[PDB]
Amino acid sequence: EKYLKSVLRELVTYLLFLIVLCILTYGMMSSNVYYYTRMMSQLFLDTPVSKTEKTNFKTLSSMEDFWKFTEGSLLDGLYWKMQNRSFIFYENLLLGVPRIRQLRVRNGSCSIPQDLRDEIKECYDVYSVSSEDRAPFGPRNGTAWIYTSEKDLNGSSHWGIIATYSGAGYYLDLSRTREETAAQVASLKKNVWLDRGTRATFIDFSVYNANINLFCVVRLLVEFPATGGVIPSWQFQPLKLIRYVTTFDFFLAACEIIFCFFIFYYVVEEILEIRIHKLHYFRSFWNCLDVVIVVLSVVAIGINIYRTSNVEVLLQFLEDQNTFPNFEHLAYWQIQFNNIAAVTVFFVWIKLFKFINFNRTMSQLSTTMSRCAKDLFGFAIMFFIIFLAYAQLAYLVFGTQVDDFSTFQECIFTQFRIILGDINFAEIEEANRVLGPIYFTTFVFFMFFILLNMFLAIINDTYSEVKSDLAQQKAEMELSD
Amino acid sequence: EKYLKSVLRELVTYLLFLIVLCILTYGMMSSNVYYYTRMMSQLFLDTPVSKTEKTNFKTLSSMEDFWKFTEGSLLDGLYWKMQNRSFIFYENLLLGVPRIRQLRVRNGSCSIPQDLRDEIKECYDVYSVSSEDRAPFGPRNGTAWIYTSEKDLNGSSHWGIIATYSGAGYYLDLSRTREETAAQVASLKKNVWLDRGTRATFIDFSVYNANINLFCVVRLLVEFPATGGVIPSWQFQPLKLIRYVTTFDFFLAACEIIFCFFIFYYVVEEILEIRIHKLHYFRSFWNCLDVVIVVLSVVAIGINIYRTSNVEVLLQFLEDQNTFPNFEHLAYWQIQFNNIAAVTVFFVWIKLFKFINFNRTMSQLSTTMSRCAKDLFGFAIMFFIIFLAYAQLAYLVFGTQVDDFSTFQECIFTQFRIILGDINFAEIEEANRVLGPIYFTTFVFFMFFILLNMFLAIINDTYSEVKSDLAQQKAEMELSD
Amino acid sequence: EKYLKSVLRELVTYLLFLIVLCILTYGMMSSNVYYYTRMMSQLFLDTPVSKTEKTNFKTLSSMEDFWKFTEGSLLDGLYWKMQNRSFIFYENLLLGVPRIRQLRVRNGSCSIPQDLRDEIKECYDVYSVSSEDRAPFGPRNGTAWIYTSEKDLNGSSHWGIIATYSGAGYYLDLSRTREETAAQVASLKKNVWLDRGTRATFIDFSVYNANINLFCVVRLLVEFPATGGVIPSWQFQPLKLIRYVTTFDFFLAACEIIFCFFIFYYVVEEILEIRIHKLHYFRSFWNCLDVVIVVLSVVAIGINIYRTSNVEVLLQFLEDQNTFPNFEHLAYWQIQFNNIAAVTVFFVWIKLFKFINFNRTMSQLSTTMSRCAKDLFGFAIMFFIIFLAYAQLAYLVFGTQVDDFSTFQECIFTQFRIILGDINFAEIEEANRVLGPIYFTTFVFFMFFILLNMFLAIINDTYSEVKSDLAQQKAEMELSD
Amino acid sequence: EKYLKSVLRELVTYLLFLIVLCILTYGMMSSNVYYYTRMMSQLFLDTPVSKTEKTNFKTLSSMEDFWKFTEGSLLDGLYWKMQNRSFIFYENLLLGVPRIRQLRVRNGSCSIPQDLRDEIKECYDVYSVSSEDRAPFGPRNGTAWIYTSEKDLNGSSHWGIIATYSGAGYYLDLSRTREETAAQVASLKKNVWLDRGTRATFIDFSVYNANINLFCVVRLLVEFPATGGVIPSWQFQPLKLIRYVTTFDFFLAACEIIFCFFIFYYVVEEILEIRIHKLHYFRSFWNCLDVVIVVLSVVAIGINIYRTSNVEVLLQFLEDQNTFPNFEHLAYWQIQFNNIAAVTVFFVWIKLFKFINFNRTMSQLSTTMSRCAKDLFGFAIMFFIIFLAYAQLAYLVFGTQVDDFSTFQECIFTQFRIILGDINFAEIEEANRVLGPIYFTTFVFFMFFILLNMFLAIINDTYSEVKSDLAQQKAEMELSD
Ligand SMILES: *[C@@H]1O[C@H](CO)[C@@H](O)[C@H](O)[C@H]1NC(C)=O
Ligand SMILES: *[C@@H]1O[C@H](CO)[C@@H](O)[C@H](O)[C@H]1NC(C)=O
Ligand SMILES: *[C@@H]1O[C@H](CO)[C@@H](O)[C@H](O)[C@H]1NC(C)=O
Ligand SMILES: *[C@@H]1O[C@H](CO)[C@@H](O)[C@H](O)[C@H]1NC(C)=O
Ligand SMILES: *[C@@H]1O[C@H](CO)[C@@H](O)[C@H](O)[C@H]1NC(C)=O
Ligand SMILES: *[C@@H]1O[C@H](CO)[C@@H](O)[C@H](O)[C@H]1NC(C)=O
Ligand SMILES: *[C@@H]1O[C@H](CO)[C@@H](O)[C@H](O)[C@H]1NC(C)=O
Ligand SMILES: *[C@@H]1O[C@H](CO)[C@@H](O)[C@H](O)[C@H]1NC(C)=O
Ligand SMILES: [Ca+2]
Repeated sequence: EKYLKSVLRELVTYLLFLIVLCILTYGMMSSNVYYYTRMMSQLFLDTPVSKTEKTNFKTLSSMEDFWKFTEGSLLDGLYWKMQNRSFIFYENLLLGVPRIRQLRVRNGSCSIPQDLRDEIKECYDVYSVSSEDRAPFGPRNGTAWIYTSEKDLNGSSHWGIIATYSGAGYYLDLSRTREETAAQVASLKKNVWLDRGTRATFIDFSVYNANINLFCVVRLLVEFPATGGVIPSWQFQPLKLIRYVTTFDFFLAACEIIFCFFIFYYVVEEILEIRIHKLHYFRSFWNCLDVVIVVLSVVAIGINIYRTSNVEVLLQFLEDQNTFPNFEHLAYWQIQFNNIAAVTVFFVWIKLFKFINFNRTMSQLSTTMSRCAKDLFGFAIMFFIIFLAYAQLAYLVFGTQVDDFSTFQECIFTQFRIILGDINFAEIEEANRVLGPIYFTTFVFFMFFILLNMFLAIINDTYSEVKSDLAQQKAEMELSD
Repeated sequence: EKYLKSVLRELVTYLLFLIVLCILTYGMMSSNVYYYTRMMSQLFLDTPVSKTEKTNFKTLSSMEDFWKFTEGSLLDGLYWKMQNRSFIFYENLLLGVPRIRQLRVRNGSCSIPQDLRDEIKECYDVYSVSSEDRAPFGPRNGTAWIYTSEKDLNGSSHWGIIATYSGAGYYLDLSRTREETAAQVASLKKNVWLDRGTRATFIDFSVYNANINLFCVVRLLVEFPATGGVIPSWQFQPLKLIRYVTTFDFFLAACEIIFCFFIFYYVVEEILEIRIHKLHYFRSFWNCLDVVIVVLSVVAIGINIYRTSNVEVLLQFLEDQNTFPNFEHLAYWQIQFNNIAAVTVFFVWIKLFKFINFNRTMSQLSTTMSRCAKDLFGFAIMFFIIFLAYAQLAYLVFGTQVDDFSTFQECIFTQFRIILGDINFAEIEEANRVLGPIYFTTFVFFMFFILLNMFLAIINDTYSEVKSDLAQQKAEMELSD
Repeated sequence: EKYLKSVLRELVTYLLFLIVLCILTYGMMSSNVYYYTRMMSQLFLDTPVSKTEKTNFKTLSSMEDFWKFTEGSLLDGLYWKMQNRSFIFYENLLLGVPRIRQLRVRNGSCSIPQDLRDEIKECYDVYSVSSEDRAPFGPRNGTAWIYTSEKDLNGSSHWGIIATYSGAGYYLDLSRTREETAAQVASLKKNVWLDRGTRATFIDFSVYNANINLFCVVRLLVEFPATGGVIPSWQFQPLKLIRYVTTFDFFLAACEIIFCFFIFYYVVEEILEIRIHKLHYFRSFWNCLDVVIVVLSVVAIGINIYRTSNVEVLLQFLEDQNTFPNFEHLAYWQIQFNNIAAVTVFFVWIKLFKFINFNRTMSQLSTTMSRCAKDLFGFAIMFFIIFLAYAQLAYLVFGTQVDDFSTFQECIFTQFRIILGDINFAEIEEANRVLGPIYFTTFVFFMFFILLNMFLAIINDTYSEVKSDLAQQKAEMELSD
Repeated sequence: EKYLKSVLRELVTYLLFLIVLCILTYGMMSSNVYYYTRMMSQLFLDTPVSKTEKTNFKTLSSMEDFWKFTEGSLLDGLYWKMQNRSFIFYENLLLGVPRIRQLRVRNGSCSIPQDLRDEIKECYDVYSVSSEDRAPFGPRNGTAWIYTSEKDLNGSSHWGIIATYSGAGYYLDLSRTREETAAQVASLKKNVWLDRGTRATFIDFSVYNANINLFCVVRLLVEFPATGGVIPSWQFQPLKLIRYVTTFDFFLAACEIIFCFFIFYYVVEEILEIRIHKLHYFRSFWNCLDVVIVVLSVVAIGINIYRTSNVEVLLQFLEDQNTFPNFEHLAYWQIQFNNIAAVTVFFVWIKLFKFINFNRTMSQLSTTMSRCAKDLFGFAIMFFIIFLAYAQLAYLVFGTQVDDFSTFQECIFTQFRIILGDINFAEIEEANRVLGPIYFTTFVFFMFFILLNMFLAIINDTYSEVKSDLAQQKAEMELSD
């Protein structure tokens, strides 16, 4: 009668905590941010490069296509001549200027083998910090032709497709009108700004939508591999820097204050329960889950105080509309805060299973799932050993031919897709006509037919044992009377 | 011997009821209505906008594409010059005129934040009834430039993609020939009829096929979001307003009279069974299903009497062939009647399980499925809590990047597709390269490998218990003799 | 010791029967007939209609596209001017001429409703034999403008997409060169040969490949619905009429004689076993399967004697190379013989399970699968009632919008694909935004989560009962000694 | 206490063996070889053939498209004019010249049937060694018009799509510049080099990337079937011939020496264990797996010594840069070595299950999987008989229409895809509208609903029996005390 009142107290606390958190994650995701990013993407990615071409930005193939993109579709997308400054789609203001930036490697950064020194003169290693070019090159008479260090253009290390590109390099800020920017890009193409030593080219800009009040930090990364070619990549990230403007935003700030108070409450409660039991605490499952929730929530509050709410670059940009707004770090911490927020909300919803042990069937199901975690963990070890064995088989066979097996983690995720049934078997069968079939049939027969059913066998036998033990307990208590 | 005759009586009633209902749902769905809507769709949606373009109506991107559509493909589709008035595909008569209609919002309907009042002048809020513009604008000298209320153009609230658009706005009826309509559309484009304040544009028309006798109420909705862009949408809805023309339609009207008599019979029978048992009635499953069937059938008869069979607008249109036929409400109640009819037919076919308890194995299967509904309901609660937890995780992570996770219900239905195996993992892995993988692998491992098999464990143990209890009952009755 | 010798006798008979049959079905399917049909298909279907168009034959939309096809891509495909008569791909001889044929309906074959008699003048019913036009029309001065009955052009009823088109109609044989055929097709287009009354247009021709010795009977059917539009369809069917040419074909004819002797043997054996047991014969499973095999094999021998080996039209064609070879019936009986042959081979391979009851585990598995057929049949009845209930729900909801739910059998097969995981959920969710989701989630939850696992529960309990009964039998026989 | 030290000894040996092997298979697969092959593929395959065409190399249709490819896209891809010799993508050196090669068949190599000898003059059999043309033809004044035997151009038998093409034929080495090569190809097209007798055309070349130090042996095979048409095929194979250049490659050679020492150790250990037990050795499972690993590793060491490390053709090429480097055999043994390496790594990871029998639950799972292999083998026999029966049904029905059922093994792998849920049901349903549906529904109902669940039933009953036998053993040992 007192434990039920305790569960009532920590339930009427927790449901208010969950309502506050699902209000915050209704205020974060504004209702149609998706259409903003898909209109920006279908403007800059999906449009054809020129009238005489059919390549997108998504399917670039060589470096001349990249010059046609920077001269053509990018300048038709950035500079909408208003029916001054350009409003993209006649709504989205282009903040300041876009910035193009290059990352180079040194000549002779690798090593040509001995018998081929007569033919091939120059080599260029795969991109690294040790291989990076610091020398000025070309006409040397501008910022685009002189190296600039990472701590002098306020950048950060971007994690691209095939490397981790640093924030330094050879930046050139563009201009406010289409004619000045086209003249600067033609001056870069004429003096050869992208040669054999280029390994990455960033195009950074930032737009602002005043209708729904969202920034958008576009980053278009083109990676030139050492193998020759072009790997395009993009990143559209909707910031929200100016909070206080609407009544609902004051409501969200009040819910932020209330959320900080709730996390203070739960941290103090878990410390008071850890002051009693020294280590009779992590031996349960719900106290460890409360540890995970309060650690992720303290990290979320630390990100939202120390990093995201630090709009020095916004007010510093709003003193002159002719520079480049450094919205890189705000977008990076917005991504980190979205990941921490989503994982915190997921474990808060998982925490609800302390409070639906109300019925007898719910107790049977919870006891069943708690008595099979040991044996499912052991079979998860065996299953993942055989699964990573097939993943390394597939990476050694198909790692040079198939997109779905290009890196090792992509081999793992391709095998989860093959288990579910999302196959592109045509490229596997034309990549290797012998082990393609043998890999595929043995992976279907020894996972989806045999090893998949073993998790299910463990769950069957555990559930039958739990139901029979409870029924036999009650039958013994009835035949003892 | 009397209960078997009672089951025989309520079986020879019910099978005639099912034959009447499957005759009605053979007369409703005429055999090839689908090709009529796909030829109308491949005329108006899938055709390229002009000769120099490759955009459809399905893939519009900006507002100039919409003007090229209204000037180009729409007028090549509506006005087939007959080898007067235009027969679409030389079969389908274009009833009257098409109507284009605009929904606007007021200038300054939102609020520009403080530090950006110097740069950005005007804002336009997301569409609502409070934000809607009522002021006349432009040249103000026609119906296209003056607001018209919802109750004065006989419209209704359309439920579009991103809002619930009202029926009011700035309508312009077009004309009978291609030249007059092209002149009116050029007069709209020249005087700027779609500006920054437009939030929706409807294009409504209605065709009639006299060969198979079906109307078709085309509604082409273009939504201009507050973010800038174009979301196209369409709705093709085959009415059938003139019933009595063929012998089979007199047969269908006779089956409608017979169906109303059967529903009178079943309602009186359920009231006579509810007059005996006051509440020893909903404690079963088949009486509650009869309640659901007679409620849905009374609602279907009410829709077919009070709403769908109300062709005042048809006979009112047939006094002058130069106006716009308001076929909005007939199409809306035809959609409602199709949903009620389909759900009524589904629960009538589910009702058949009163009458296939004839064999002993059928009794074993029915007792098995009736003894596991409690435990499958409890595990459905636990499964749906973990499932909605993953859906909110996916909505917070991918809700700004991926089409399949744009809204919350689309996150739920995308997760059902991931469980079945209909994945587009490329866009998930390029949206977020860390939690894309972690979300996907933990959702596969903790649903398709573990929580999916628990429903199956419940069904295994319940079926084994039921078969063993019946076999042990008969063995005890054999060893008692 | 005598039953084992009997099984040895009927095993060394049967394995020779299976080797003969898998030699016949290695001789029937020649090793690369597929590339012959895909080169004919990618010549006539996948090529663009003209240089200024992008439509295939597969994606025709209107009647002017069909005239551009008959004037353009068909005459560039049929008449390869040899580097006389035309060798398609410089290998495949075009036998004789192609024949184009039209099927019409009468004016006023339906009924215009009362209030619309002032506007719409003429109607044309959906195609049937009662609706068919017999009147001569147009200039009336040729075979293309005069009706010809089915028994006077040797045709047969084609089973198209939306009707069952008869063999009669308005045929026009084309000519041997491209210029004469283009002149005849231009004379058809100028005098308007396809008007509002056309319901089907066949294009029949036949090519012969002398390298691998195969005929190919191309039939291109364009169906013009009553709704207006074009439904294209095709049929490529590789005959083989001249048998005796290679040594392997004499070997195949010897295997045909040996197969007729084996079927004589099995029919006499089953009659001798039915003369003993009057009805203690169909009470087993393998005697009924032998009945199915000998009935299908007698039907296969009857088709191969009375119908397929009847090359009167081939030798009758080889007296003049300027007519049309009636290869319709030979292609139809070749399709029927391929279906009978494939089903006979499937049940012959199923018959092999009389002879792998050799081990004790094989006896356990066979007894298990024979003791669960009754209960799986009962649950197959319940499962198919709920499955057809969902299929009729989906046909009433989506039967006017979605290709995958166009007809009722396509609804059934689309639901099997949804169970496996081959979904196009985008068109379902844009067809109906309320019952699309509700139908999809309830079909996943009440099939793939609940009713799918019940077959598995039946198989689990039956296998556990069979293994425990055999183990308990041997334990009782060991504890009785 | 001594067996645990023995397991410790053969575990600290084996984990070092696994670390050495996963270092070798990190050095083999360089981190981004995939982007090198996809840039070569998107240069030579995915580019359009000319400016006025839309065909790739992947979708060739006839022989004039192949001449437009050899004159157009191939010469725009091979000969990048450097901003001498051509650097492809300004990085990849084109080694020497490309070689085009033709395989022909004789006139009259087949047999025209009797009644058609008047019409068709010449036939050409399907390609074989007996059918191959050895006669000189055309102008006869060069290497392109005179037969050259397989042992005089150092080729080997290529295993193409529809045949096994020999290494001989009519080769023509091209030249170093685009003008000379275009002149030679125009001289081949003008004098008709590809006629009716051509059955295959190889285009072989080899590029070298000095940045990441990889060769790439491009082979473009176009197969002209006897049916007329073009089947394109390609093969991109990244060699690595010059080993010693980097510090990591010296580390890899040291790991190769260490791997040869480990395989010497394991072979001597297995021979010492086979000298004790004569045949009490293959009766276990881990000794047979060690046999498989040491046989595959001795074969891998034999391939890497006797075949792959035999760079006579490289140093022989580096004496003159104007010939053709025979990199055929090095690419073939690199493919064989990748397959042997991947399968050896897979069975090494499978060998790890000797050493995770540490816990009691792991012992339960291993005993469970070892007691069900007999019954899963018996049901795998029954399942594969029914599965190959359906595969032969599908090959006889769909083997002339559908790509996914073209050959018999493709029917098997298409059925595994149908079981997982990767269906293209549209082409099956338009190939055969009766047995397409009946085959598909009976294959879903009698595999995914019934026979799939029987493996699972075997695993359920075996796991329940094993857990109950161990629990009953411990309960009997507790009730015996
Ligand atoms: C590149 O480096 C090579 C040697 O490392 C040198 O011979 C060559 O002149 C250099 N070229 C340029 C453009 O720096
Ligand atoms: C120096 O910079 C100017 C831009 O102001 C540019 O036009 C010029 O080309 C540069 N000098 C050389 C030698 O390229
Ligand atoms: C729009 O509103 C702003 C302030 O709300 C005003 O300054 C501006 O003049 C208005 N423009 C138009 C075109 O109404
Ligand atoms: C007034 O309406 C007419 C249409 O009759 C239109 O042509 C004209 O442009 C309108 N007036 C102005 C000032 O736009
Ligand atoms: C078609 O039939 C209608 C009435 O059935 C008639 O008035 C009309 O003249 C006919 N037209 C032709 C072309 O036969
Ligand atoms: C009569 O047939 C000829 C073909 O020989 C055709 O050219 C002509 O057009 C036909 N007559 C009429 C009046 O169309
Ligand atoms: C091909 O062979 C046939 C008979 O086999 C012969 O009549 C014909 O002249 C030959 N043609 C050529 C070009 O060799
Ligand atoms: C002989 O070879 C030359 C190439 O040097 C070629 O141009 C010529 O066409 C050949 N002779 C004949 C008769 O084709
Ligand atoms: Ca699946």
